[PDB]
Amino acid sequence: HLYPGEVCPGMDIRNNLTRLHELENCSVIEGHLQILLMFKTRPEDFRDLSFPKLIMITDYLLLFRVYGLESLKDLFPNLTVIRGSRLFFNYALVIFEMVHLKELGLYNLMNITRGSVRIEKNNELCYLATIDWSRILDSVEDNYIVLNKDDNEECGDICPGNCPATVINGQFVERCWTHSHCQKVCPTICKSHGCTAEGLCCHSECLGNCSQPDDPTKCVACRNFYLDGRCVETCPPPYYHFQDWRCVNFSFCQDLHHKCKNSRRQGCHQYVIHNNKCIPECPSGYTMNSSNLLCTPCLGPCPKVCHLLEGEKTIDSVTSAQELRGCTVINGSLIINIRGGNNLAAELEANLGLIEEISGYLKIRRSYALVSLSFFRKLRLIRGETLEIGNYSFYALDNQNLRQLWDWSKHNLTITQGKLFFHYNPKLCLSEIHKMEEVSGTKGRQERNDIALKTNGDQASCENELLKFSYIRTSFDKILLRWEPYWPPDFRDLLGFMLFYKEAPYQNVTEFSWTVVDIDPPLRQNHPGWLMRGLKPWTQYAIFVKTLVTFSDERRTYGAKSDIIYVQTDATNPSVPLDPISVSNSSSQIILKWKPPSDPNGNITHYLVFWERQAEDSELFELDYCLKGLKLPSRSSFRKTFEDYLHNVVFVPRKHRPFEKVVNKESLVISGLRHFTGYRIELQACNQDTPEERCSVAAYVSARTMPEAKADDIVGPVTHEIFENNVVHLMWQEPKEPNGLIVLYEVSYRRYGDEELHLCVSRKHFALERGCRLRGLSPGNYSVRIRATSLAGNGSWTEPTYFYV
Amino acid sequence: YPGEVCPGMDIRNNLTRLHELENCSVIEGHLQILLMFKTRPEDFRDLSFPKLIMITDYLLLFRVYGLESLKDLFPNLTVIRGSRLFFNYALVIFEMVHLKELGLYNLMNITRGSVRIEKNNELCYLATIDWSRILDSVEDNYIVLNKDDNVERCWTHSHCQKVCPTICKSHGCTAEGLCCHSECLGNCSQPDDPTKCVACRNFYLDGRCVETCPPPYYHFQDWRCVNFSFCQDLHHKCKNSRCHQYVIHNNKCIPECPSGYTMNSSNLLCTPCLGPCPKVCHLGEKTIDSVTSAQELRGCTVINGSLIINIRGAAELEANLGLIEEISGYLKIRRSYALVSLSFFRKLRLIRGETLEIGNYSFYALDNQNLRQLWDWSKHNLTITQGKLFFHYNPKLCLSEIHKMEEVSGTKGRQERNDIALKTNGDQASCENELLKFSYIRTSFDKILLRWEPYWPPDFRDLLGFMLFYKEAPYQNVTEFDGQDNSWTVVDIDPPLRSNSQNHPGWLMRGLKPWTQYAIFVKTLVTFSRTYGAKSDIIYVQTDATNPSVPLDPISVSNSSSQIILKWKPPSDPNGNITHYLVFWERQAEDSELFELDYCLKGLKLPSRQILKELEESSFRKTFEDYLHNVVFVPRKHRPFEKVVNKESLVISGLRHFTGYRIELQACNQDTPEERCSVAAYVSARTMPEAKADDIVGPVTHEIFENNVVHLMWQEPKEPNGLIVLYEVSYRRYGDEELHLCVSRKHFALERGCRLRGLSPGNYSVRIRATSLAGNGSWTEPTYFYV
Amino acid sequence: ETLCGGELVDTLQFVCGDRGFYFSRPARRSRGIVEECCFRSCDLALLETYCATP
Amino acid sequence: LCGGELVDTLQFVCGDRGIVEECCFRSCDLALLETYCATPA
Amino acid sequence: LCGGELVDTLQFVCGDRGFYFSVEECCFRSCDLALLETYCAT
Repeated sequence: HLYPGEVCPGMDIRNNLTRLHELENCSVIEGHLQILLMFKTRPEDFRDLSFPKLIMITDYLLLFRVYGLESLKDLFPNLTVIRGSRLFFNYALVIFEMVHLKELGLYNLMNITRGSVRIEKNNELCYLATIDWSRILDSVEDNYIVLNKDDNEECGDICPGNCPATVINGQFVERCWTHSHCQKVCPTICKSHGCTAEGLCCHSECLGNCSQPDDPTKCVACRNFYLDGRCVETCPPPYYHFQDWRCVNFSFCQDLHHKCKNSRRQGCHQYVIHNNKCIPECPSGYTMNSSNLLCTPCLGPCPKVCHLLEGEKTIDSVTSAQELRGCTVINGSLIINIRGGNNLAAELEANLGLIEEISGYLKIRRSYALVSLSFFRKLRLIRGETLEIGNYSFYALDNQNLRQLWDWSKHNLTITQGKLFFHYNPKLCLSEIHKMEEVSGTKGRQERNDIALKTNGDQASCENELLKFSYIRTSFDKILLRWEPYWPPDFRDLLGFMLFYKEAPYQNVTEFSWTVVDIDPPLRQNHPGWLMRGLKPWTQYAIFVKTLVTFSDERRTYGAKSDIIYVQTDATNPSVPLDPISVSNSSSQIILKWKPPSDPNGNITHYLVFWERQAEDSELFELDYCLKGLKLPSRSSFRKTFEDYLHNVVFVPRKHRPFEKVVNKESLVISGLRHFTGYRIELQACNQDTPEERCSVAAYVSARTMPEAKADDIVGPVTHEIFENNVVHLMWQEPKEPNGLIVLYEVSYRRYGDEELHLCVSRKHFALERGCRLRGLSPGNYSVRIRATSLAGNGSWTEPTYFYV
Repeated sequence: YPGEVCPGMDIRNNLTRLHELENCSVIEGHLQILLMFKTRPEDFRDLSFPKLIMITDYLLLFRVYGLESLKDLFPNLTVIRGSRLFFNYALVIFEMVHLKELGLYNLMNITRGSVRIEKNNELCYLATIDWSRILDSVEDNYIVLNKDDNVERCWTHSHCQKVCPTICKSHGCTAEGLCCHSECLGNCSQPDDPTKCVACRNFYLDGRCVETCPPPYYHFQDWRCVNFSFCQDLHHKCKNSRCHQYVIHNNKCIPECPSGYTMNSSNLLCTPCLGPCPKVCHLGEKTIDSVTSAQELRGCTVINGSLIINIRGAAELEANLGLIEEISGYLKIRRSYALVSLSFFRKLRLIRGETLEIGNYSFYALDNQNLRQLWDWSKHNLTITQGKLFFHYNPKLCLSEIHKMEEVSGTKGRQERNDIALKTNGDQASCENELLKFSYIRTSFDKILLRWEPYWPPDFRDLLGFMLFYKEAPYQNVTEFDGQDNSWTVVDIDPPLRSNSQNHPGWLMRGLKPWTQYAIFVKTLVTFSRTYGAKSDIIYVQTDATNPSVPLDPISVSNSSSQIILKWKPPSDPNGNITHYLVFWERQAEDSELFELDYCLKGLKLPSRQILKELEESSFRKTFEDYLHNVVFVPRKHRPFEKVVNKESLVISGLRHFTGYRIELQACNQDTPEERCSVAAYVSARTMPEAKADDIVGPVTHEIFENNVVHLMWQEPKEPNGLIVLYEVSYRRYGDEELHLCVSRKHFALERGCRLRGLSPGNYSVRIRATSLAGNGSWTEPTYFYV
Repeated sequence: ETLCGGELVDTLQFVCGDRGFYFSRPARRSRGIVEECCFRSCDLALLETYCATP
Repeated sequence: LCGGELVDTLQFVCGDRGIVEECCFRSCDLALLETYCATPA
Repeated sequence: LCGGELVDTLQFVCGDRGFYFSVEECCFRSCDLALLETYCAT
C-alpha cells in the first residue's frame, strides 16, 4: 500500500504528552524520534494514546526514563522496519531506564537495516529471551541487553506456543512478543522480502510485510527505494534519490535548497545534485554551480576541508564518526577512544578512510576493540600543526588489541613535526613501531622513554627469525632435542632459550598450559639442545623454542624461534587387562569378559589368554564329613643411595596351558571343561605381537563350572552279604564321576514296619572298610536307600534293598 | 715403623700407579681400586705389598678382573681401623671376576664398621671364616650373590684363621695363644708387650701402643698422637690449598670447630664461640641464578664480597637464603622474574657497600617486575654505610616503599636526581592508602560475619565490588599478598546499594576451622580513569571454641583380674585447651544365652575372652551513561566415673575376674560452666580370669541305692570365671577304665548334680571338673565306694 | 558535594521539578553536564540554568 | 632421576662412552651429564 | 545449601529478630548476606 499521511521530520517529546499530538497524520518519520523524561504520567494516561499510522523510522528510536508506561504495544502497533541511517551511539533502538515497563509490544517490527538494540537498567521487563533477534537484525553480537527484570529475577514469559518455536543455542523456545502476540516467522527463502499470513512470498523488492503476495504495489515497506506508493528498486529520471529512501523530482530539491538559502538556518544544508542524488553536499573534486544545482567537478585539486570545532574531536561511536563521512581534510586533531568489546572497524573504514591529511595531532587512547589502524585507508600526511601537550604528534595508550599499525608493504606515511609516544600496547611489536619510524622520516626525532621497551607487546610472537632442530631422538619417556646455536651480533644480548611444549592429540595447534623449560645459553659447535622427561608412551606432542634478548633497542635484534613441531613417543608394554570376570553359564561353558587396558600403550594387537585346571584339596579326601562341623563348602641416602654413590665414585666426574590369540574381542567362551571344577585363567593385553610380542601382566582369575545332576546321583545297584551273626556288608559302586568329588554316602536303611536309620559312609568309610557294614540287625525285611553327597550337594537315594537277616 | 705417611689414594684404568705403593707401610687414608678391565691373573702374581700394614679409613674394590687371591698383593695387611667409616662400613668389594678366595690371613680385627660383599660369581672359602672372632659385631654384615651361596676356621687351603682364647678378647693371641698386652690388638710379637703389639688397641706412639695421648700430643683421628706443631702445619697446608681445615680441641685434631666454637689465629683451639656466630663466606662477586647457585650459600652469614642476584623463574630460596646477616660490598637485583618481595633476607640490617656498583651505587635494582614488597619496614631495621640507590623499571613497587627506603636506611641525602625514577616505578603498583574501618565483628563456634565502614570513589559507578582475603594465622603476625608469583582464599562482594542513613557492605563467611585464628583484609577494586582504591589493616580474629572431638585410639588391657589399664590419644579437634577427659565404666552382663544352651551335647567349643573484560564492561556502561546525559540535557543560552586430668592413660580397680566392662570416654575442653564434652568413645574390656575360679570347691557326696544307683552331689565354685557351662566327670570303677560324663547346667540343676544308674559291682571313683568360660577347672577328689 | 549519573537525574526534577527542561535544537560542545557536575562538583546555579522557563 | 634410572639417562646422553646427588637430590642438568662421559675409559 | 540446614544461619545472622520462610536462592543460587539481612524481619 501507499504511505498515507505526512512525513513528520524527526522530533522529540519532553516533559508532558500534550506535544505528542504532533504525530497525528504521518506514517513515516525523516529523522529520529525521542520519547524521554516523563514524570507526571500514569498508565491510564498512556492507554488513550495510540499511533497506528507510523510504519518506518529513518534514524533511531530512544526511550529514556519515561514514567507510568508499561507496554508500548498500544502506541506503535505498525512499526515495521527501522532504517537506521544515522544511529544514536552505534545503536538503532535504545530502551534505557524504563520504570513500570512490563513488556515491549512491538509485534510488527521486522527488520533493522543498520544498527543495534541496547535495552538495559529497567528492572521491570520480561518476555525478553522469548524473542529472536537473529530474524530481526544482521549483527546479533552487537546487541547489549543486561540489568532487566527477566535476567536477575525470574519473570515468567507466559505466552502461547500455537505460535512458532525454534532453537537458539541447543533447545527450542517460543518466539513471542506479548501474551497475545508472537514473532512473525516465515521461510528463509524470502529472507527479507516479506511474507503474508499464509506464508506466500511477497514481492522481491518488498520488505517485511505485504498484503498482496509478490506484488510491489501492495507492500508496506521495500528494501530498495520508495516512489509514488508503488515503490521501485531504482527510480529513473527526473527523480533523484533522497535520504536513501525516497526520490523526488528536481523541483522539490530545488525549492527546498532555495528555502534553505533564503532562510539562513544554522542547520539547513545547501543541497546539491550529483549522480542524480539530492545530497546535502557533494564531496571533494566538485564545485557548486549557481546556474543549475548540479555540482560540476572542479578543474583543480581542491579537497573538501572538514573544519573541526575547538580544534579537536573525539571518536567513540559510529555517530561520532559519521559526522566526518566524506571529509578529507581535517583542520584539527583527532582522538580515537573506543570503549568497546565488539569490533567496529567496519563502519569506521566505511565512514573514515577517505581522510588523507590531519592538521593537528592523532591520539589513540584506551581503545580495546581496535585490531589495526588499517581502516585509515587513505591517510598520508600528519602536519601536526596543533601539537599535543608534551610536544607529541602521534600518541598511543592502553590499547589491549592493537595488533598491526599499518600495512607497510604498500602504504606510505609522512609526519611533519612532533615526536612519538607508545605505552601499554600488549599486542604490538617493536618491529612494527620501528618500521613506522623508518617510514615516517622522524628517525632523528626519537628520544628516551618515548617508546616503552617492555609494555609494547608483552605477549606476542614476532622475533622474525627461524631456528632449526639440529637433532631429534625418540624413546619411551625421553626425547632428546638439539638445535643450531643462535648468536646475535653481541652474544651478551642472548640470555637463554625457552622450550615450550604441550601434548598434541591432533593437528590443529595454535601459536604463541604450554609448559615451559628454561635453557642456559651455551658458551661460544656445542649445540644447546635439551632432553625431555616425564612422557606418556605412544603420544604425540607439539614442541617449539624461543630466544630471549636484552632491550636491544639501538640495534634491531629480536631473537628467533622454531616452527611448531609434531613428534610422538613410542609404544611399550600395555596396562593390565580391565574388568576380568568369569561366569560359567553351563557345566562346560564359561564366559570370560574383560576391558581394554587403561594404558593400551599403542595399538592393542590382541589379547593372550591361558587356562588350566586346578587340583582338588588333598585334605578333602581325609576329612570326617559326619562329625560336628561337617559343612562342606560349595564353589635419605641409606641402602638405596649406597649403590648410587657407589656408582658416583666409580664413574667420577671427568675433568603348557591351553591358549589362543583373541583378536578384536573382549568376550571369550571356553568349552570342554570338567563340570563343577575350578579353572585358572590369565590374560595379557598385547599391543605388539609379531615383532617379539609385548604383553602386559597376566589377568589372574579363577572360576568353577556349573555342577551336573547325575554326577551326584549314585550309579549302580545295591548288593548285600549277610553273615551268620546277622551282619550285612553292603556294596555299591560309587559315582566315579561326581561334581568334583563325593565326600560321603548317606545310607537310609529301615526295617519292615519299623523306623529308618541313617548311616554315614565317608570316603575313608567306603574305601578303608571296602563298602559299608551294618551290625546288629534283627531278622526281618529291610529297605536300604543310599544317597551320595558330593561337592555340589547330594545325590539320589538308591532303590530300597529288600532282604531278611 | 719403616714406611711412609701414605694418605688415602685411588687407582684406576691400569695397575701402573699401584707401584707407587711400593715404599709404604701404614696407610693414613682409604684405598679405592676399580676400573680393572684389561687385567689378567698372571700380571698379579709378581706384585706384593708386605710393608703395607694398616688402612686408616676403609677399603673399596670394584670391577676386578684377573685377581683370584689377594694373599699375594696384600700379605701382611693387619687391621682396618675404620677411622673414616664408609657408611658404617669399612670394606666394600664388588663385582669381581676370577676372584675365588680371600687370602687375607693377616686380618684379625676391625675397630669399627662392617663389610659389604655382593655380586661375586667366583668367591669361595666363606664358610671357614669367623666374623665374631675378627669383628666384634656380626649383625651388620651383608654377604650375598657369591659363589659359596650360589667348622674349621681357615682363610685359604693353606692358611688358617686361628682362634684366640676367649680371655684374649682384644689383646690378641700369640703363637702359643697367650694373651697379649691390653694395648695389643689382634696379635702381638710378644705376649703382654705394648712395644711388640702388632696393632694398637687405642692409640699409637713411636712403636708403643698407648691408651691416651699425653700432652702436648693430641688424639689424632683417635688412632695416634700428634703435637701442636704438625697439626698446625697441616692446618696451614690446607689453608693454602683447595679441605678439612684442622683445628685442635679437647686434645683432638678435628677437621673443624664444632657448634659454638671458633678457631683463634693465635692457637688452633676452638674457643667457645659467641652465640650463633656461624661463619664468614668469601668470594668478591657471585651471582645467584636459581636454587642450585644458592645451595652452597647455606650457612653463609657474613659475606666478604658482593651479591648480584638474577633469579629466572620462593620458599626454596627462603631455605637457601635468609641465613645471611651482612654484606661487605654492594647488592643488586636484576631481572629476577620470580621475585615478589625481599622477605627472605630476614637478617639484613646493615650493608657496608665499600665496593660500589657502577655509578657509586650501594643498592641497585633494574628491570625487576613482580617485586611487591621489601620487608616489614614498620619493624625491620636496615642500615647503609654509604653508596647510592638505583630504582628503574620496577612497575609494581609504589613510591611509599621507596620513600621508606632512605628514611629507614638513613640515606636521605645520599641519593641524587634520577637515582630514583618516578615514571618507571610503581606503574602497576596502585597503592592509594585509603584506610578501611571495620564496623564490628562477632563470632560463633562454627561461623563468623564481617561488616566494615562504607567507601565510595568520587564516581560511585566506578566502584566494582570488594575483594575479601582470608586464611589461617598460626601466630599473631603474617605477611600480606606475598605467596609466590598465592594461597589466601578470596571471595568477591557486590557493592552495596546507595542509600542517598548509610548501609554497610558486610559479608558472612562460609565454613571454617573452629577455635582457630584467622587473618582477614578487604581490598577495593576500581577502574582507573585516577586510581582511588583502598585497603584495610590485617585483622586477626579468633573463632570461639566449641565441643572437642573424640579422644583417639581407646585401648584396654587386663593386667589383672581387677586391674584394667586404659590408654588413648588426644582428640583430633581439641577445640580449646582440654580441661580433662570424662571416663565411665560399667559392668557388662554376660550373655544370658549360655544359661539355656546345653553345651554337653554337640557344640562343646567354648569361646573365651580473565578480569579485564568486566572492568571494560563497567567502563562501557559508564561511558554510555555519560554520552546519553551529555546529549540529552541542553542548558539555556549414672556410672562410676573419673575426671582424668592431663593424663592420656588410666587404671580401673575393684573389678571381678573375667568380667566384661563397657568403657565410655569423652574429652571436655570446658571444666566449670557446663563442660563441652564430645560424643562417647565405647570399648568393652574383660579382666583376666582367676586360675582357681573354675576349680571345683567342695567334696563330692554320693548316695548308693539298692540297685547300684549313685546320686552325686558336689558344690560348684560359686565364684567361677564368669560362669560354668558344664561339669566334666571322670568316674572309674576298680578293674575298669575312667568313664567320662558331662553334667550340663540343667543337668546339675534338676538332678542336683548327677544321677548315674546301673553301676557294676566293685569300687568306683568320682572325679568331677568344672568347665567355666576360662576352661576346665580342677577334678574333684575320687570318691571310692564299693557297690 | 560531587554527584554523577544515575543519581544526577534524581537531583534534577527536584531542584528544577514541575516545569520541563529547556531544549531548542542541537545547534556537542564537550561541556554539557558530565565534565561540569560528575567530573567536578557543581553549585545549584549551574543546575538552575538547565530549567525551561526561568 | 634417582639411582638406577639415571643409568638410563647416562646411556642416552653419553652415547658410546656429583652423580645421583645431582639428579636424585638436585635438578638433572643435562649438560652436567655430558662432561661426565668417560672418553678415556 | 537451603531449607532445613540454613535455619541456624537464619538465627545466626539476625539473632532475636525473626524471619519468614523463603530458600531456592541458596541451594541453587547463592546466599550473600544481603537476602539474609532482608528475610529476617523486625
